[PDB]
Amino acid sequence: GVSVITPGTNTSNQVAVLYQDVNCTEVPSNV
Amino acid sequence: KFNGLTVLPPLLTDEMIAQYTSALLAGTITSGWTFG
Ligand SMILES: *[C@@H]1O[C@H](CO)[C@@H](O)[C@H](O)[C@H]1NC(C)=O
Ligand SMILES: *[C@@H]1O[C@H](CO)[C@@H](O)[C@H](O)[C@H]1NC(C)=O
Repeated sequence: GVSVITPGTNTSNQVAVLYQDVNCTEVPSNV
Repeated sequence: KFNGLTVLPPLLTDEMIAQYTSALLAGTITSGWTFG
């Protein structure tokens, strides 16, 4: 699954993304 | 691991829960029922 972490659009429009139990070397800054 | 089936981890680790029980246990050995 892919999850999106947001502080709320009434605070900011930045976003972070969690790729669930995926090794972070095969996803396709801060990794 | 499988086909469309996954297992999500719990939010509190086992280390955190053992920390919680040692705080309860040190509160009761030392203050009785006053800390609750
Ligand atoms: C939501 O927006 C309103 C007005 O734009 C503001 O008063 C309120 O503090 C905002 N809420 C948060 C959690 O920032
Ligand atoms: C992801 O793959 C690399 C390459 O084998 C490995 O070193 C790494 O440990 C893997 N990720 C995890 C969380 O083990």
